[PDB]
Amino acid sequence: SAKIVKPNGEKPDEFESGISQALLELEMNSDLKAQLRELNITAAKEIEVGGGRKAIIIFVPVPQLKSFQKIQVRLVRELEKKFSGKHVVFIAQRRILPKPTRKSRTKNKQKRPRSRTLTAVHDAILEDLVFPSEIVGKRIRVKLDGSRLIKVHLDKAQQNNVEHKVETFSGVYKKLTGKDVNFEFPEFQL
Amino acid sequence: GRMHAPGKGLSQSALPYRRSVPTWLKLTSDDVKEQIYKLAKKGLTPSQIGVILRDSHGVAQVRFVTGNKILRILKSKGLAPDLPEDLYHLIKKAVAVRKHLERNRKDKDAKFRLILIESRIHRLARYYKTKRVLPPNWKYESSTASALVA
Amino acid sequence: MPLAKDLLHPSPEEEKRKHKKKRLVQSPNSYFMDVKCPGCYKITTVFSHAQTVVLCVGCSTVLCQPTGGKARLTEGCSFRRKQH
Amino acid sequence: VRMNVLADALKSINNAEKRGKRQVLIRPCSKVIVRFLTVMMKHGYIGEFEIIDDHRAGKIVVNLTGRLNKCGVISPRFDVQLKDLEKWQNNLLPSRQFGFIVLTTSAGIMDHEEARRKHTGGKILGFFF
Amino acid sequence: MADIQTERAYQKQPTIFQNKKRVLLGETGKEKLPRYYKNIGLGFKTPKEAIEGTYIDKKCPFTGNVSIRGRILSGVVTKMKMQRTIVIRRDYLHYIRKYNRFEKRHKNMSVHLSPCFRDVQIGDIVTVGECRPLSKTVRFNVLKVTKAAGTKKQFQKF
RNA sequence: GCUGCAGUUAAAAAGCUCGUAGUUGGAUCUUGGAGGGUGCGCCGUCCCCGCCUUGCCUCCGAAGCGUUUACUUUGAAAAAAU
Repeated sequence: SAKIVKPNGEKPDEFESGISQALLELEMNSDLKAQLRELNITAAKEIEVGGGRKAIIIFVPVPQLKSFQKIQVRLVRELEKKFSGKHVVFIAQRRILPKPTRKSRTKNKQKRPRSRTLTAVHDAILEDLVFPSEIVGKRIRVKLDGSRLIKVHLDKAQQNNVEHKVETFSGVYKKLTGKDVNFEFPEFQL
Repeated sequence: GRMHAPGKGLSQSALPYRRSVPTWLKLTSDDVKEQIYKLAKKGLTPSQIGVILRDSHGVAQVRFVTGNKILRILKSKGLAPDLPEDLYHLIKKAVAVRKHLERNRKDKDAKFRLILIESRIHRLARYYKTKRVLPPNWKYESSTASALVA
Repeated sequence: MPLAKDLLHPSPEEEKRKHKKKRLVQSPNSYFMDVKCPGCYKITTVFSHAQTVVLCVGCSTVLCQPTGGKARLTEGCSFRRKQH
Repeated sequence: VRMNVLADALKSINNAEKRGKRQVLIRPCSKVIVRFLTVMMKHGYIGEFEIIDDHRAGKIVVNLTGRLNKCGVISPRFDVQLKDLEKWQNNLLPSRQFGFIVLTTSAGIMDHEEARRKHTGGKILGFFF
Repeated sequence: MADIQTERAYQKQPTIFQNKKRVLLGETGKEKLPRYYKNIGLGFKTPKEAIEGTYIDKKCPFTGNVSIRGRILSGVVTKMKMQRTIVIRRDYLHYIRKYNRFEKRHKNMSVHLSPCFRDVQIGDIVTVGECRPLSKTVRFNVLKVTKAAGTKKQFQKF
């Protein structure tokens, strides 16, 4: 119920409950169970796409992700179908640590890991938002109006799973960072 | 460009972007770490392990299929040897040049070259020492160097 | 240099002619392949330029010799690239 | 080798505009290059720029109009004392009226006008007009 | 430890008296030496060694008769050749306008070092405090040993 | 000749390289409406400020208290004559 899988320091509910139930629904089965069972989730958040189909974002412990990666496509396919009208995906909760000041104080708290920096984390978010494709490259555009836009290049193959999504990834990303993201396709070295 | 000559030559790896992959790469961390350790048993250097792994068996970079550089893998198993390999091959090279110069006292080129090599060694050791790898007070000496490299 | 290129989107053809280090954003110019030799049926992955002898799984065979550059594959052999 | 990276970016720009060029690719970029490119941008001296992400140190493409006579870098990064800023802008700016000295202060990389208004000071990066 | 007392004169803290006495256990009494100490002030913790110790050192800021007043300085330990005293090197920046770059410059400062501090080893950064003339050269006394195994160039342990 | 010099031929790059001191050193770790000064005749113009992750902890003050600095900023302390 709420207790097990919606935990991570808060019980709660509603959607988390629905999705969890959906996972159980999937759980009845074969190899489409036992493999999942281990997987667990911290929380779910829902945020929309501009005309109005919402996207559902799921949070993972991070040690878990390799396994989630293991399934992903098949699971997402199920969650989109059972829960339709939403774009489902998977993001790992990452900690982020503040850069020390100085007088922040500083009781030289244990170093911290780049694998804890806000930029690194955000990069991870970008990496997580798209899936099996791969981010081929990136560029940053400085708009006349002091604005910045990040062009995130994408692979080509197998993309289709993401193609329809793109707009949500942009919106979702915004909700998290407040930065603007855009997507593109390549090229194929020759 | 270059340190002990006027050579310009740009030349390199050119390492790949793609964050992940290879994808056509199955195997596993398990697999190649075993592979690495077994090769290092045989006496192979990390450069050498990386090459042979690269060409014979699928490993584009050992880093990517395992979050660790080959040397770090070796050291963690307990395969790290006494001085870093670059320093080794330098010391060994200055040895072979030194042996050749003892044979042929008439070769001024060789004497020049020996100096160059030796300077490169002393600076490298200064760097390793600054960085704990070598005990502060480490030095390379002709006398003892011969005995050191083998 | 006539005050005309889109340094940001350069052409794939003239990007493909340039040095690996001179490429817009860098990238290599080398690849991997699967290699055959009828007697066996399984397939060894090989690196385009190779230095090492590469021998097959079992048969002391051959499977290219090295050179200045790309390994020269040996006589009666076949090879799909290839991935991403 | 390299001591600074800014000086290269700035020079590269200046030679682009001198040729009659409308774009450049600078390498390798840095937070400081971005910040400087940005101050330039706010003021009009360049168009829009783009940081391309090699898995290395970066490469920037700047699209430039042609309002730029010169963007220089001051090395070393001398300390300036609020009434050495008045002395700097006079040394290296065309008329009292325009052109900016851009420095780095505790409270941000800024053009000296913004410096005067905040009322902070620091070490001098460079300039343009 | 090493027998302190070593010299020819009986080392003692002034006006801190004894009197051992008869009856059983101890025997006399167990500590056998009353010890007097004080905190320097300025929030410098008086290290345990001072309180725990047998050593005499009049010159000690914690155990001895010296007051710390005046400049509080920090420097890097260049020498620990002399007994109970060290030499520290103080780097400072000299500003030259006439055209403007100033050039690193340094001064060495002799400073007394209480036996309470140990591992005073060259390389260690140390915080010394001004004091009454201890010796013709020495104006200062080591108040705090800043330390660090860090500076990694080796790996310190505990 | 710092600002602000010249050194192919005018006065001036050591025959060449190694090299300690000294100097000099790549990218990369925080983000995404009104208060106060002086001009112009109740109106406004133009700075400056907290805003539309930002010292932790001890448990408002106090205290703990600073990771070190340089830097720069705001104060005091700053002989009169000049």
